[PDB]
Amino acid sequence: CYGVSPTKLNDLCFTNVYADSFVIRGNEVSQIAPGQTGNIADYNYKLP
Amino acid sequence: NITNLCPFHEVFNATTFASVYAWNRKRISNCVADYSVIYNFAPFFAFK
Amino acid sequence: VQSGAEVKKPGESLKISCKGSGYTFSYYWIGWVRQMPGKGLEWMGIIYPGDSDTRYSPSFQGQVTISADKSISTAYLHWSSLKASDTAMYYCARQGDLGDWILLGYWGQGTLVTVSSASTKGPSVFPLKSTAALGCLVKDYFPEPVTVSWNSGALTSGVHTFPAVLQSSGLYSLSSVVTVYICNVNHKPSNTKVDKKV
Amino acid sequence: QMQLVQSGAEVKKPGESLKISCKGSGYTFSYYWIGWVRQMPGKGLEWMGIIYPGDSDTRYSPSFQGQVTISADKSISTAYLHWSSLKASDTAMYYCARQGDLGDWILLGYWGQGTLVTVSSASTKGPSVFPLKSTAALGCLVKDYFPEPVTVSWNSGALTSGVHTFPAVLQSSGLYSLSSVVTVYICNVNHKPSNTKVDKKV
Amino acid sequence: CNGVAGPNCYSPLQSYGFRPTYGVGHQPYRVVVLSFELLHAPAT
Amino acid sequence: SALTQPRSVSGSLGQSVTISCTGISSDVGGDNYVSWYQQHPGKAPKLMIYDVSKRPSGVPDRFSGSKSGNTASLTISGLQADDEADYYCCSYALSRVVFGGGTMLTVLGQPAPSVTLFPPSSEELQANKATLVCLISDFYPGAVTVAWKASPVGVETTTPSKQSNNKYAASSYLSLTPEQWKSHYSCQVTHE
Repeated sequence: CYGVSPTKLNDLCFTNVYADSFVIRGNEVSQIAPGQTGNIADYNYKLP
Repeated sequence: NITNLCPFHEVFNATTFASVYAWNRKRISNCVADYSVIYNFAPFFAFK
Repeated sequence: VQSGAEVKKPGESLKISCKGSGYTFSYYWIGWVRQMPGKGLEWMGIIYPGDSDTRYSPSFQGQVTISADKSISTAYLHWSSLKASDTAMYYCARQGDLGDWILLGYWGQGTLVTVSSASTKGPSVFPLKSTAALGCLVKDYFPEPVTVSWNSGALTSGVHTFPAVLQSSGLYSLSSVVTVYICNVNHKPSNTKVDKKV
Repeated sequence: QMQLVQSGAEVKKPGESLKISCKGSGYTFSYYWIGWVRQMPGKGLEWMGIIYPGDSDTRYSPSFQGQVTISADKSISTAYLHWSSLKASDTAMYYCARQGDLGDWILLGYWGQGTLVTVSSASTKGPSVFPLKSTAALGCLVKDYFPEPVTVSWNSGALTSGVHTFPAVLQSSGLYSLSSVVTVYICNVNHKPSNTKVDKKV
Repeated sequence: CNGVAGPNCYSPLQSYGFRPTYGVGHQPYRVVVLSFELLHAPAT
Repeated sequence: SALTQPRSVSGSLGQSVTISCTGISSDVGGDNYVSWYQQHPGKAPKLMIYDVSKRPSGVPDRFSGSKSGNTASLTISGLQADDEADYYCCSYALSRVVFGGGTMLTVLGQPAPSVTLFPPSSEELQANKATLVCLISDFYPGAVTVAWKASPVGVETTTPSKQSNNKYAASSYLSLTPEQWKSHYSCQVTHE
């Protein structure tokens, strides 16, 4: 959890929460993260 | 201007590796280090 | 003991099997190695009894898949859209405690799959001064694996079977001798048995 | 080709907790899902749950959280169900289903042959057989039997052509009755769930 | 090259090889990205 | 890389034979990834020589191997009649199984072929056929010639036989019409 704590989460508010959903390969879990590079992080889905 | 591929398909797909007290290293030079061919082989428990 | 090889056409998805014994099918690698007539062995791939971390040969990545059965410790292979050059003697091999994981410690029996499209023409038997020996002749048959016996196998000593000779018309012909009598000929691809007496 | 078969139909009393299983073969029964469905015929069908024989993974329907559990054996490739405190509302048909290579993991690919289970406290009353211008055809009558599944055969199954079996008729007193005729002879009736075999000749 | 994948111009869509035989690393992984925006905006 | 093996060798009873094996690769972890397999003609292969630095179980001590650079050799002593089989060297250094080009072990030793003639049967004559079969067997050398006399005479023949009695056998099937057969034959066999 970037910027937020996993446990201290039920005591906060949000403007609009969007729950994305996509299935990637097992070795591609290290690429879905801010600042990361690769094929997925550059062609399919990138985080700011 | 080196264009010969690197012999990366010689250490990761080895049948039997060396012992602990007799660890062997391979000199690698004069090649193009393409680390993208390592992720498709198998994941690793430690990638520090 | 392995299952027989039935004459199939390219594109029918045939299946071969092999039975092994003397080990536990828990953590020992096992695979299949074929051998085409006139060449050496060709390793295709192996399979693990647990997580099937199958590693196929670069020349067999999308040509053959392993479908071995674990509950009965009997190996099986699956094919799809076969070709005419797929006729080979498939040998089942296992890891074994002799060498490493890739080393083959033991081997199976081997079955030569036959692929043809000659409609499986039925065979024919014809009889033949030494008396002292007798014999029978088998002609007009396209399939090669044809066996000839004497009195349903009652006589074993002094019995010899010569290899078949390829005819110009594509058929074959086999000759047999026996030391001296009914000669029995069995045709596996056509399931036809013809008896003849000299 | 892949094959699938369930267990035979049985009739148990409330509290026996039968163990109807399912036998699978012809493929690797570890990577394909398997489940069961049961519901009163007047209410349609209802999904119970599925289990993945490859590893520890079980999912049950909210209507079957604690009413029934599903288990499987990856070694012999045979599933095993288990009930607890069977009641009168459990007299339903049990059909099995598998994942199959046609759809997704939840999609039901194939089906079994069925397994009829009926809840009753009639102590499994044994059936009775009674025989019957035309001569030509013959027939026999089976009466005084509470369970519905009853098999009728002629000469232990030696006669198949011209043999017909009519559905059972439920009397007002609470007993069924069916008629079996043969085109022309011993009519053999063997109740498999109760192992009761009665022979009769016309 | 417009609609021919034969020559060097290849199709940009490739399919996965998700199979239970392949161990970890090639197995499918469901990813849920809970995008959170905590700021001075009115919270709903 | 492909392993290179001699197609056929010529040994002798009581002598030794060395089967070559080149093209063996190596990876990080060792260079002794050399194994030999013994496959009898028409039978099941059996592991004979693996890890030449050691000795397999059940294999006789008259089998051994050696390593010299990228070229290996299989030293076999005490050649017998039952030792006639196919041998293949294997290399599995890069987790890939490769085999050689095939080796046929033949032995020499002390060796009169059996010449028999059989006339066609009545069932063949009734079908307007006349097949003259001349059977040849019980000959150790691989030299044989089949011919008939009519003036010299479709006809097919097979020189090699199957490994069943450790002896070679050849046969030819001369197919002629019965009208030309009754109008006249003898089998001519040439052997060392």
